[PDB]
Amino acid sequence: MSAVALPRVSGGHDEHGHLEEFRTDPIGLMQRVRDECGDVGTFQLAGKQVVLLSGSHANEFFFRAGDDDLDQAKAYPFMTPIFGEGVVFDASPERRKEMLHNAALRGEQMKGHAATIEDQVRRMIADWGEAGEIDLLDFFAELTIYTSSACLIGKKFRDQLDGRFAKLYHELERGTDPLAYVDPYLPIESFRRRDEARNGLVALVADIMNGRIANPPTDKSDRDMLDVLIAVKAETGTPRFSADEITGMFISMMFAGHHTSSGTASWTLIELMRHRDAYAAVIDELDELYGDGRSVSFHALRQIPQLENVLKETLRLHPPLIILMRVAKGEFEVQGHRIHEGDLVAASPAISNRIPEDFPDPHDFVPARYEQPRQEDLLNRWTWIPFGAGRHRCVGAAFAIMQIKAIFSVLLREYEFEMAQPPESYRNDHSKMVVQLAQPACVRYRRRT
Ligand code: HEM
Ligand SMILES: c1ccc(-c2cnc[nH]2)cc1
Repeated sequence: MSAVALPRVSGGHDEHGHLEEFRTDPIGLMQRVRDECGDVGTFQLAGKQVVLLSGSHANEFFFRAGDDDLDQAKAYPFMTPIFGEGVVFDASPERRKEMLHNAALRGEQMKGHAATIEDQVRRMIADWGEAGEIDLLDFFAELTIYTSSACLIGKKFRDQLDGRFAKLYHELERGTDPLAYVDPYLPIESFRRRDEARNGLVALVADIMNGRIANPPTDKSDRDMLDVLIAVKAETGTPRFSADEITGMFISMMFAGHHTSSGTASWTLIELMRHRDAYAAVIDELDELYGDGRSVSFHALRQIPQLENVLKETLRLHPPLIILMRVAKGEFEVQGHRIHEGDLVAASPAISNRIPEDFPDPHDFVPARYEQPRQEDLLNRWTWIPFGAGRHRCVGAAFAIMQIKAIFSVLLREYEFEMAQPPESYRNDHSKMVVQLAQPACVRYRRRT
């Protein structure tokens, strides 16, 4: 005969099975898989079967699985066109990923990054005046382009960037419609805007490169990563790297941290405004903490409990990545259910972070869950997964947390924020593999004191 069918969730009778629903309501769909199927259930994503695992036992299998068992490498095909075919530092598949963020993520670099991040925020709110309104996506998306580029590539580089880079990068991120699992190069409008956006980014970098070659003045110093790549010559004296190759690398370096930090910063603010009591606790803590006269570069690397717990709760309720993917490289049994090589295996932070048994009143904002006595994040090692877990746990976790600390250490002490629309109107756009805060997301601010 053949192989036993795995539990399959209801619906999925559209052109690409469950793909359409995954686009309009991925969380509702993934939740229905768990409700109907249990810890192991499936849904059809175009021609691919997704084995969605949930619960502590199945998640453990998922996160502890080695690269040889559940391959993460080709589990996110929507990234292929974004990163590009460009090749700067040719090395192993694991090497390439390391080179992207390892250097800048060094602990010894953290202090500097916090100072850089503080500078980026003050610069971003420099023209805010006494009072006004902003849109969280516009503000945070752009801000994080500045923090990401300045920290990962260099300050000199960020100083040559402006809103254009952010607008284009945003289009890049929107070029991740689920249809990417069919083919990331399909004749889709979003995919075309993606390719065009990328081309626009390459052009912005080419302009910078040209500008630097013509006029490189300064104290003959401050030379950043772009300067080094520009100066690299091939054996004949010709520049070795094109603007595309360089841009492709820069894009790759700041991608992971951009959509995540932008959305997480937005939701942190949203949850603080939604819960004035937590907001007030954070302010008191911030004013009291910085009362020692130490800098953000000092405090952002150290304990700021109230804010951190708000952040953790914000991440539990609004995990930037609502689904994690792998490609099975063999057969494995998980609770009597068999996974076959070629199967897309997934885990969902969106779903797992709200399992009723692991997180009392999973739908409520309770930063106290992470307080010393409770520590629900640490106790549920396989289900509190905003940063994933196991072998592929987010290597940028420390940086991201420090960044949030740094950003709000400035924002919450300079301005007071209030929602300019109904608290329930703030929502995410889950139509793309890369979750983005949906607009409008209007917020009012006013100088404190
Ligand atoms: C609070 C914001 C962030 C969240 C919620 C987050 C979340 C995650 C999650 C859930 C994973 C696991 C993916 C998988 O299992 O396939 C992951 C992986 C990863 N993240 Fe993040 N991340 C954040 C920020 C960052 C930043 C800022 C960087 C770069 C400095 C980064 C770099 C990475 C890398 C390189 C991996 C792959 C690790 C590996 O496969 O070994 N992340 N992240
Ligand atoms: C595809 C897979 C993972 C990521 C990511 C990791 N950390 C933040 N985003 C972004 C795209």
